[PDB]
Amino acid sequence: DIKLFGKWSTDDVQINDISLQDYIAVKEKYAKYLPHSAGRYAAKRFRKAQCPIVERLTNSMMMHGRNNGKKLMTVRIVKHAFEIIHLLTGENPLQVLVNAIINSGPREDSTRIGRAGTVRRQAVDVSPLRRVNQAIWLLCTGAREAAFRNIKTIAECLADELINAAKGSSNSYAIKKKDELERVAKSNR
Amino acid sequence: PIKLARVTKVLGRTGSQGQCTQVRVEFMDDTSRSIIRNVKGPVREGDVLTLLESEREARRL
Amino acid sequence: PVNYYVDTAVRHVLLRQGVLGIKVKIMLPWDPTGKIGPKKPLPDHVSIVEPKDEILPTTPISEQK
Amino acid sequence: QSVQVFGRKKTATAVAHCKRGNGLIKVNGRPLEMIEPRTLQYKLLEPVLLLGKERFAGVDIRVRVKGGGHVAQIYAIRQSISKALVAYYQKYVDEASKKEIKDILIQYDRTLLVADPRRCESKKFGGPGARARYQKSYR
Amino acid sequence: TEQMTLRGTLKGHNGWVTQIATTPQFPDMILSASRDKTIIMWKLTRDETNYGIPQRALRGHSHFVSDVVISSDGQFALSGSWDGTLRLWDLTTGTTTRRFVGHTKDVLSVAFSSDNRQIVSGSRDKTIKLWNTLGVCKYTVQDESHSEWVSCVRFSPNSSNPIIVSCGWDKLVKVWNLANCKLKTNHIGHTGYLNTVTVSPDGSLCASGGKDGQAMLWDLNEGKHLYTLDGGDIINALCFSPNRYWLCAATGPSIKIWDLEGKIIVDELKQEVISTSSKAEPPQCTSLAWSADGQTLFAGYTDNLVRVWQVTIG
Amino acid sequence: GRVRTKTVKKAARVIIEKYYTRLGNDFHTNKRVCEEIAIIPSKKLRNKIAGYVTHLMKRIQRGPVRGISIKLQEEERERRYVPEVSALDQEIIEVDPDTKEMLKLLDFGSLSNLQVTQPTVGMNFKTPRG
RNA sequence: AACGAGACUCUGGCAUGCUAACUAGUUACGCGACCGGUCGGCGUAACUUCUUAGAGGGACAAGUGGCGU
Repeated sequence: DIKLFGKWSTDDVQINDISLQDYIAVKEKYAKYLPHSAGRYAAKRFRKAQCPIVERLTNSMMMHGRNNGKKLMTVRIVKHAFEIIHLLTGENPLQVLVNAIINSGPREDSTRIGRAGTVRRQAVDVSPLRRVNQAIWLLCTGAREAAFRNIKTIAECLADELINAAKGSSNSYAIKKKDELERVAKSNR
Repeated sequence: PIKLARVTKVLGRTGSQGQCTQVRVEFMDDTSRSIIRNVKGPVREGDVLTLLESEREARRL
Repeated sequence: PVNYYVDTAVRHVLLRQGVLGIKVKIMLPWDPTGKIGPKKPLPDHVSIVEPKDEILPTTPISEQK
Repeated sequence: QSVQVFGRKKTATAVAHCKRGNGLIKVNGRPLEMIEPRTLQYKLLEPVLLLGKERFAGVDIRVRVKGGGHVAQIYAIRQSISKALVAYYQKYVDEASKKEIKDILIQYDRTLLVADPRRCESKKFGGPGARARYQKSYR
Repeated sequence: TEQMTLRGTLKGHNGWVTQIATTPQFPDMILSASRDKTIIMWKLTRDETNYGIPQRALRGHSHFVSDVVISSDGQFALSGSWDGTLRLWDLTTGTTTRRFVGHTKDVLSVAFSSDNRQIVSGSRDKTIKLWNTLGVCKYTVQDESHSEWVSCVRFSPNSSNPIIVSCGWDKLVKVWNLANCKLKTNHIGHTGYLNTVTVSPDGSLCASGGKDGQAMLWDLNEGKHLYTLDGGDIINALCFSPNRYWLCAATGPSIKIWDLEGKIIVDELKQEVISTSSKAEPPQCTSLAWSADGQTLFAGYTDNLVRVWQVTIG
Repeated sequence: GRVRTKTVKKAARVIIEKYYTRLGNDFHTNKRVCEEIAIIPSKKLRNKIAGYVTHLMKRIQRGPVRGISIKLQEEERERRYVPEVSALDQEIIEVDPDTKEMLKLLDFGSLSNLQVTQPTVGMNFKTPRG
């Protein structure tokens, strides 16, 4: 039925976790023709889980100062990344995106106890919505400082840090910094 | 031994800067083992977590 | 309501050794206009009329006129 | 046979006149594929890609837009067409098909039929905008 | 020996229904005012999934549609609303024709005569207004009409002298004469404010229901209290049955259908299906309409829904 | 929050205590009766009062409300009850032996409706202190 | 009881209900131009949806379910 960018099917994808079951977007009714729908989801608590996750990626992709309002420059980045994913892995670019979200979010964190400047942490659980938010804040971050000055264009570098993050490879920036947050999560336990 | 878990009821909110929510945690293997685990993030009733360790009780910070 | 229920006046008096300044305010009354005070009431003053005792009925009176 | 309704985002108001016809939908004297931001072409085509050309077969709409920006003009147009077909199918066709259109329109996106009321805040002295303040020094 | 079954529900509104109008001209088209600024013209498909469909909503008002009375032919309707205007429609168009200006407060009830040339309107303005069909103020009753609001005014569908009646919130049932506008009979027998008065289809028997819940019966042409029916809570509507000769008393949660002469209840019309809402109050019966055949009773509640009835002939 | 100040609640309570018959459970009807009885300025105060009147008339039907008059609040309950026989019209009145000695000094030992029960035989009526 | 708070005043959001509009227009009719279509192109005509600004509605924790001496 509804195709993202008119060319990606939305029903053949399959989530794997149940911890991120409802806090990951589109399966059957969040199928939007475009990422930018311009809804108001920051109005009350627990409403950014019910916006499309491609829109979550584009919203977290305009997160530099010189690009802090440009969204029609951002939908032509997911449109210029999902085709690169569909040519590199040969299947739906939405499924690999969900697999990159699931493997990149930390599942165990530590909070600072003590005064200002010094730390003595203690390990705590991670909420599932914060696991979703921490994933896009890492996956979106990885496609900026990589593609800063290394000539290559930024639109395919988002695919470079999404496809290598779906498999759980250690060359992707997100699961690296996830496991750097996990080694310090093992340090207290 | 990666264990998966439920959420019954958040108790309060603790930590130094109030960030840590205290939630009463059920297991998804249908046992009545009601562990208390501190969680960092927005959590409501009916959530499902992935506990790496599943033996430490919650304590104040 | 401070715009039409009060009226302020500032006058400087000149004495021997300096200036005194006086400030006078008056909170005007009601009377929908009697050419004194505003017509508008104070906007939190609720006034409730007293009910008049209607004659209680005992029998169904079918009174033609 | 005439139905005339408007749609609104922030400052853009797009009124839309709907009469019966063949299916000529031309906003501002231009067909929908020719609006220069083509990146929201699917946002523009979300009515016809949800209701089908058979509902748009006996219609004739020329949407009249002004005000706003670009994105606010696009979001004002798609509300106007969707609000025009509802009033058309209410005034001339029975209530049932109007209900079938309206229910799937609000099930897709409520913005398509009722407007977004949020509009710009005033600037306050002491800062560059509405809430942000000028940086204050100490010592 | 005859029951009242839930054949269907007329679910199309958002606000509380206030009045349903029926006609002998059409046993299929049903008009029902409501509290969502919209009168919906129904079309009774009588299907097993639904007894009726919405056909043409009369979206024209700007406040609560307080009352709807229709003409002899099934093309015209007179409607009162809380904005102070009267919207005179034309049912095949879905488009108003007139608008009657001159009521400064909430128009509570209207009524339409048989000859379609006399229009009476009772409002919170404490004024009784006689209207020509064009829009002329024929008569404003400033003849000491009522000291409070007038809840319901009604014409008399009689072969005798056409008379009007005006119950008020000052517990007075006043009778006035058409084209004379003189008070004919006062009825001081009510504790609590009056709500509805309606006339038996012979044009000689009037029932008056108030806040006490006690429907008081009155004559028109001679004017005397005949019987004293009792009910439960506040009466919201009163009708008659032209075929079965019954008193259609509308209490709050249930319709107490009463006999005019035997004063025996046929059926008690109270239906509860949920147990979660046991801490709340059940919806109150405001709209009551008796069709021309009398087989179908159209009752409407405050759950934005109208419950139709069928008489199990046994 | 939405906490009604004492202007709203005071005017609502005195309208309740003066006009309990005109009021009901619908908000919009009570909105109209307060604006003709009372002289209320700008519309947001008329709406806040009439909501408290609706919320207050909801609560009087369930029992007592401490803020309004007792005489009225009790009287409405009575108006909104006669048992056929009195609760003091019993046939068997169970009395103690010591009660019948008092009636014997009251020269009322000749009553027929009495039934002298035996009292309990354990002298235990205090709480086990500690 | 009173001041302060609140109320109040201005502003933002809704009205195909009302009031109107050659210094605002829509729709229609002819005319003109170029391929039944495009006109911020010309003049009459119904009327206020758009556009202006007045009057008035509208929302009150009102309805429902929990938690509440």
